[PDB]
Amino acid sequence: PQRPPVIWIGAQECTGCTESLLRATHPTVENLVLETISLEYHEVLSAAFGHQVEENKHNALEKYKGQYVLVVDGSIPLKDNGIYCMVAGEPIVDHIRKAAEGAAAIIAIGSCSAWGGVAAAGVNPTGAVSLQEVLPGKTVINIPGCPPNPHNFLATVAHIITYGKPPKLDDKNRPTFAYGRLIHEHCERRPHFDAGRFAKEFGDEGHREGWCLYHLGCKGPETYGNCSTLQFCDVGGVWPVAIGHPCYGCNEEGIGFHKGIHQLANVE
Amino acid sequence: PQRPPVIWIGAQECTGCTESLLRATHPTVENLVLETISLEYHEVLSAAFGHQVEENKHNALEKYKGQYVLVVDGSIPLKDNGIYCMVAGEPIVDHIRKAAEGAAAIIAIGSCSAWGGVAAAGVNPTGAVSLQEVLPGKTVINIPGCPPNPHNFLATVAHIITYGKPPKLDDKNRPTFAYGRLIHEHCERRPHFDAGRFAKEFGDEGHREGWCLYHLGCKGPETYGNCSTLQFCDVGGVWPVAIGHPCYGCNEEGIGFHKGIHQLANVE
Amino acid sequence: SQRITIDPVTRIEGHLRIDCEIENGVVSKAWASGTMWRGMEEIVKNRDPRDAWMIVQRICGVCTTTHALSSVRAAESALNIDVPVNAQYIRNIILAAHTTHDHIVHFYQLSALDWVDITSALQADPTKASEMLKGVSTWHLNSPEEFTKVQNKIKDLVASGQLGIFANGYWGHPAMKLPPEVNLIAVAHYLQALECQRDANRVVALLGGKTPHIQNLAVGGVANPINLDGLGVLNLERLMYIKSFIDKLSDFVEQVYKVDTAVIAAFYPEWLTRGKGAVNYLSVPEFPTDSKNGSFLFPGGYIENADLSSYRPITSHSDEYLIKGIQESAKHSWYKDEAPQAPWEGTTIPAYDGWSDDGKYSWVKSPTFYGKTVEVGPLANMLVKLAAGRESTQNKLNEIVAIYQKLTGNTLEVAQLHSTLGRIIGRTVHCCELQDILQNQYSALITNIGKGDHTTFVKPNIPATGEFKGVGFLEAPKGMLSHWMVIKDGIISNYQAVVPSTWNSGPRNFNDDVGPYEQSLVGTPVADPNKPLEVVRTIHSFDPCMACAVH
Amino acid sequence: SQRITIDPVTRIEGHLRIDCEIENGVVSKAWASGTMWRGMEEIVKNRDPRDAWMIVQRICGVCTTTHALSSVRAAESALNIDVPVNAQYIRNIILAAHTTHDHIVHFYQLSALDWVDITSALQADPTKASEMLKGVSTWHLNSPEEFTKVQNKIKDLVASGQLGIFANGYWGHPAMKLPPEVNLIAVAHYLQALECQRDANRVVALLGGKTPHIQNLAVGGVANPINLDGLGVLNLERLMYIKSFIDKLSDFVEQVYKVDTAVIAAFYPEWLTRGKGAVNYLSVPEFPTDSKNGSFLFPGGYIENADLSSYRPITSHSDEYLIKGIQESAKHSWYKDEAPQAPWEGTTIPAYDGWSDDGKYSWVKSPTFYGKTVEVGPLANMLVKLAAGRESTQNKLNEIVAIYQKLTGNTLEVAQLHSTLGRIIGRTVHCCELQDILQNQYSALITNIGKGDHTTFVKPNIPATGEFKGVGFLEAPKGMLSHWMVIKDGIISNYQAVVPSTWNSGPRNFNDDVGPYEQSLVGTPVADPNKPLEVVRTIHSFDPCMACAVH
Ligand code: SF4
Ligand code: SF4
Ligand code: SF4
Ligand code: SF4
Ligand code: FCO
Ligand code: FCO
Ligand code: F3S
Ligand code: F3S
Ligand SMILES: [Cl-]
Ligand SMILES: [Mg+2]
Ligand SMILES: [Mg+2]
Ligand SMILES: [Mg+2]
Ligand SMILES: [Mg+2]
Ligand code: NI
Repeated sequence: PQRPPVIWIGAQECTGCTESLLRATHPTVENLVLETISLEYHEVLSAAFGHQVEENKHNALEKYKGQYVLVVDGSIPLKDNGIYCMVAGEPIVDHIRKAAEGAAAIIAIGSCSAWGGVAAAGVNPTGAVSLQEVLPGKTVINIPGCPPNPHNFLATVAHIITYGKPPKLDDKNRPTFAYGRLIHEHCERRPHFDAGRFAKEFGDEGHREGWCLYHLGCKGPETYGNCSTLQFCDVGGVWPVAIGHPCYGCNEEGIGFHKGIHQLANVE
Repeated sequence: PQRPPVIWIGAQECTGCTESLLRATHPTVENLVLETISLEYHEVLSAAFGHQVEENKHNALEKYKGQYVLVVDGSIPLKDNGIYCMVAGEPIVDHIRKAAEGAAAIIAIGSCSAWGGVAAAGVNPTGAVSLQEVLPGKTVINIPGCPPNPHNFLATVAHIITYGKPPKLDDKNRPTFAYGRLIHEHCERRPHFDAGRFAKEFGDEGHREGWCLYHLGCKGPETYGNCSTLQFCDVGGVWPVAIGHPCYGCNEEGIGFHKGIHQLANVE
Repeated sequence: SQRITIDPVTRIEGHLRIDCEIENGVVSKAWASGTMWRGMEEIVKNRDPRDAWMIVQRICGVCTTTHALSSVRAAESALNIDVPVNAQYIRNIILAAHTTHDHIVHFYQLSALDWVDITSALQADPTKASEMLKGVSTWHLNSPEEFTKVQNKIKDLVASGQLGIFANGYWGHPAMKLPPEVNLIAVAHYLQALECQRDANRVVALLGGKTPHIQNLAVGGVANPINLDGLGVLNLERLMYIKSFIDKLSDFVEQVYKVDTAVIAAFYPEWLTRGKGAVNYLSVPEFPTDSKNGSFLFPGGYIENADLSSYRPITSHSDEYLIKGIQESAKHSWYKDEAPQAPWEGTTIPAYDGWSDDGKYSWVKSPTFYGKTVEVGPLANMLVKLAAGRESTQNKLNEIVAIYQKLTGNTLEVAQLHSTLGRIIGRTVHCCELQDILQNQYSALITNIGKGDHTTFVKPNIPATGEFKGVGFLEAPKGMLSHWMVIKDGIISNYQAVVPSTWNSGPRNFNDDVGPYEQSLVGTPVADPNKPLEVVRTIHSFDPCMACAVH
Repeated sequence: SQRITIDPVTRIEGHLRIDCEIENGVVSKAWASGTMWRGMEEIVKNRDPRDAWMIVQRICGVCTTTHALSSVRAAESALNIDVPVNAQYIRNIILAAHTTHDHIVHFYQLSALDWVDITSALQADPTKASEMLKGVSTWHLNSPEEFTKVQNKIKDLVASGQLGIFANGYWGHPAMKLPPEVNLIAVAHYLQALECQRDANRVVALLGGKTPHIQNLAVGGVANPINLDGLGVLNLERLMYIKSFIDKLSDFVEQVYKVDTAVIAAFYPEWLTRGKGAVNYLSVPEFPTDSKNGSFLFPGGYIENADLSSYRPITSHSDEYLIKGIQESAKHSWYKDEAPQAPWEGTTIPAYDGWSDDGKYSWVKSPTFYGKTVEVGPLANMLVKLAAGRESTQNKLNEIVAIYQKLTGNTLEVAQLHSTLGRIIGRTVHCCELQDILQNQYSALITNIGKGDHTTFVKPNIPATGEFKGVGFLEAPKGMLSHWMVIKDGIISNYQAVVPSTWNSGPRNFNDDVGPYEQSLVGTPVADPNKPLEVVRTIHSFDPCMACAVH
């Protein structure tokens, strides 16, 4: 029984967005690639290398034209004619634009591909941009986070397969089930915020009672996400704030990698 | 009735040893100078100045020859022929040797006169020495501390007046009632030391329960004194360790002004 | 004779090109090239020292945790902060559990398909496959029934005609030497490895707040709030949960990964005689356990000209001999400043001019230690522990050699460890010894909290004037890592990462001396220059990470 | 011309020589000389920054606390440490209580016998003396019976023939203007002052651990452990004891010291017309109350050419304009390097060559502010508060002027404050306003502890490399104090104290300009050149501290 094809291309990626799949449980990465999809291209896991894997890519783009989901992690560097990422002697922006032509759906997994992320921060040495900026006439589904919970991606792909269309998206093309609400508008430490019960330093008495991390720099008030509800790793209770560290805003353009850890958020 | 005469000379003093008298209660400084003694020379309180106060000194040295207690605070600087302390155009060491000639008893009040103290520390810029070092033929009673509890001095003077001899002294000529025991051998935090209950930093849980200050650098194990029993200021409960800070060893030559605050003491 | 390019090299982290001249069917000369740069050292410049770790952790998501930990250690070095011991235990558990995940995934998901022919596993007899492991392993999932289920998953994938990432692989290549049964065993273990690595990352997550990219560090310690009696913080229930995952790792590591390492050596014994990358090796000590950033559980050192007997121990991350030897050159790299640079004085000025065989051909810099090329990573790490007479490392290597001996009738000497397979063996030994690190540091944490020490963080002060230099060393899964921070007027004025894949993958250096990857390939037999499996076998042994190498 | 020397000047701290040229009974030129040096700046060098405060506190035991607090502020400045607000409250209570004792003792024990003739008190009618204070003071210890007891203590001391420290005083000097009754009032108040100053030091002791020389500070905050529920620490019972002594200070300060200040001015009104030492005045703000070493309860500033209307406010101890203006010269001092030195670059190289009128004649250095001579201390402090429009200061001055006006029928204008009596008035105003500082900061501490803040100490880190600079400012009883610390490779490489009596007592400067003591004496009438009481009156008004001036 045939599985829906997926082409995965890394640009200026750190591989964290692929590594998120190795923590997934529904599906596990082995069930993803054996049962859920046909992963037609992914350089991290591919048996083939070099000329053989460039054959696989060209064969897949032709065989599955109009049918595959294209996934990109990393930012795409446009400075100096694309040379800050060169694969098989050609700029990765050209590989991505070629793959985009035949895509049924296109997903930017992680903050780097969704909005430029850390690679486009500060002075932006390589002129790194988002996948949507490289594909202006295409609808890019953005799954931000550094990396996102892998199921923010997997349940988006499942919605496409099972129901034949993307999940509902916000005005930044982010799936609403994962990004529809501010973290601070669904955070279990909001009672402590409301009461003025704040950690002032790691290890202080408030910190050691699980009080609100706003005055440590928590960016929950200005970051859309599901980190407080879905959390991470499916063990229960695991997200940065629950472990004792403020949200850094890694989901949200202009917050993560721009504002200092301890810089205070604006509150709506 | 006539009162016993006292001549007080300050050498390289900070005046803290005189100022200790303004905290005393038995006697208060007003009862000391009106009832207990005749303070014949003391430049901090003297109505007379200049040539008039030098007349007073000479008249008192003559009138009370063989009768007065000589008291010195501050170290005596020998470097460069005495010029680091000049009073009325003469080195203070000459004033002190002249006054020592007619003294009935001689007292070094404070660590500076007792053993050189802070003024003789480090590189010792002025070649500061103790009162005993400048008067090798005399028995100098040492009342160390920076400054000592004033009653360590006042009860020494009272013993001379009331019983006609000095109090019993140790082998450093310190009165046993005040210096006969290590602070650590009469310290109310010894149970905590014994149990391994230690403050590690100011403001930590152990510190805020009044535990032993050894690991903050307490020098009680190597300092003779009465700071834990007589304490200071006669209000009750007031000495450095009770307030939350280690003993620095200010009584003890080679400890105070030599070892760092947080340097650990040797324990017998 | 001819020139080939392998681009992309797959089953690595990031973007690598390998070029080789082949003469008389053997590689005569090679070029290693990192083909992607981000400028992470420039991105972090001018920021508050406390912010760097969250940014530079994103150098790499495979070796997540490592750049975060090296960054806080660099700031702590510059600022003269002693990390609380509970924060060391937590950092250590994270690094040990992460490294366990990292090595397992390297051996199975990244490397196994260089040595394993999945098509050949379809010909296996599952009962004969199971019979081959009697008295070789005590693992509980080597039954014929397990192997038949795995063989049926291979059968179903092939039947679908959608091989995807298994497509157009090196099936039937003459360098594929495993019997059908051993191929099937390896695929069963590949799938079982995914469960073990998942458990290892659950340890990481419970202390880090997630993984990839932990979020529990600080310059001055950790953000975990220790309170056995606290709701919503790191209490005894949470610690018990961590322990439940630590306990799940050992059996797979000891009874599957360790045994497979011996079995691959037994079937590929010529790979003990090729893939030497260097004659000099470096590792730093790791897992500090005292209140002053020292008392390491694992030792470090420097080996010169493969002489273990005269190696130089390294017992401190403040060792001036280590610090002063490290430089990087960009003569054959796409940066402007070419003379060797000490990293506190490093620049990273891009100067791309395209590929030239004798000019610039990589985004990777060329590191040296007092002017010499050095291999880092598990082979270095293992050889330094053997030089130190570490009994645990001796004993663990001997267990792998005893399985090799049982299967082949032959033994393994230290000379054979300077090789593609020795490198793989050093990685497996590391993974095995890390399970004792985890038990040790869990126990140390429980004991210390029981003595009444809940401290985790020392708030830093950063002088607003003055120039302060710090270096953070870490023994990462791929080898010695260092982050070099200069603070001036309260902000980062220079930041330089010298990463273990930089040492190994870096191009020809200022003296045109050849780095470990390029050296290791000389003499590689290549049966089919269009399908150069043998080259990729040696390169994978180094566990390349090119996001790490280039940053 | 006649030449006199006053050596020693008594009823000061330390060793002072004053020389005067007198022309026709008027001082035409003066020399101030500090005759003792210890080298406390050199003694503290080459130590851990954390150790400095315990050593440099011993610069002076009269102004105990001040150098300790300036030293920790200097280290905190260098290291960029924000002091916990509870540590500020405690530091503030200590400094305000200490300064209360300091001012009371200066007015009574050190200064009153310049203005008061004890032998004249023997002729007083105690009932008339008491009646003179009806509707002038509400003090409860002004009865004829109190005054008779005091008169009898004087009678008994005189009858003994052992006058001791009252011997050879200036009894019957023509500059002694008080009637017998007011002399007797003043002696009664001199004895009553000793009880009030003892209560002020009980405040200091309960937080400092003793006085003289407190022992509760730290670089990073204080060593007091706040725990309302703790045995043996700073609990509510201890705080209540502190408050019991704070509450005992006000009545004497307001109903005795403040009143006697007005009364001395009323009897000596020509001393509103002499003793001007300077036309420029400096004070720093004091009593920080926020979490970032600011939000001072008392304001600071810089007045030039006596123009209050155009003064420059100073609201921060990091004020770059204040920091950059301060220099010291040793042209006329016994040190080697003579050009003006910024204190971070200061030297203190002794070069004693004896007394020269036109050469070197003092161990005190010559401070300037952007090249100008400046008076510091309570006259500066009061004038800056009036220029700031501080209503509390204007109101308190007005209460002294109302008593003066009741006795004389005359008001006081600000021009009359640039004088020996204006300097004494500024000191009294300070002492009165400090009682509200104490109530405010005790209340702040109780409130803050009640909110659950028990924090007192931020542990410093001191980089082991780099060179960095800090300065700690403090408004001391004698005026603006600054300690200047340079740290290099983790130890003190330079330490310079610029102390308020250094500003006022320093000798002629690099431009041979005359500093405040020397300038203040020009014009002083001297009725009897063998007994120059009028010179000592003006010098005492500055509250000389020569251990402070010279260190
Ligand atoms: S989004 Fe984060 S985890 Fe994903 S590629 Fe970018 S840096 Fe790596
Ligand atoms: S500031 Fe952060 S910790 Fe506090 S309630 Fe908002 S999201 Fe939660
Ligand atoms: S012993 Fe201490 S208090 Fe006494 S003169 Fe010396 S420094 Fe001052
Ligand atoms: S070390 Fe100090 S605090 Fe502890 S018992 Fe001894 S004297 Fe007391
Ligand atoms: N391990 C790992 Fe990554 C590389 N190379 C780092 O550091
Ligand atoms: N006040 C005081 Fe002492 C002086 N002068 C200091 O500082
Ligand atoms: S830093 Fe990122 S992972 Fe969630 S908690 Fe904040 S958006
Ligand atoms: S520092 Fe001195 S005052 Fe007593 S407590 Fe120690 S001997
Ligand atoms: Cl706990
Ligand atoms: Mg702290
Ligand atoms: Mg680098
Ligand atoms: Mg500051
Ligand atoms: Mg000075
Ligand atoms: Ni003083």
